[PDB]
Amino acid sequence: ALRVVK
Amino acid sequence: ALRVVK
Amino acid sequence: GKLLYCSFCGKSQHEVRKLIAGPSVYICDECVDLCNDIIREEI
Amino acid sequence: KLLYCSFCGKSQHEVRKLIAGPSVYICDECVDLCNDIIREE
Ligand SMILES: [Zn+2]
Ligand SMILES: [Zn+2]
Repeated sequence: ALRVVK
Repeated sequence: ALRVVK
Repeated sequence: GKLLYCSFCGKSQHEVRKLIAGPSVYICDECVDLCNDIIREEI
Repeated sequence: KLLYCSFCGKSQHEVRKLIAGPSVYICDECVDLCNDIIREE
């Protein structure tokens, strides 16, 4: 899983 | 700096 | 001769096409691909 | 909380994009270089 910080 | 391991 | 793993997906250098190292982290070609889709914003 | 790219050290305010995995972060600039590496060999 990945997440967008910016 | 980025380096290639493989 | 130590087993190195992608810091994002956990796959080892022996499971991916390429493994790139930062100072104390690693990323494989597969995760680089996922990052591209995100930065591109499309699937 | 201020976050930094784990690969180049730049803060989120210095890059265009920042993506995170489990206790790891990477910016657009590093992703860009990674693509060059992958497309290189
Ligand atoms: Zn990976
Ligand atoms: Zn970076």
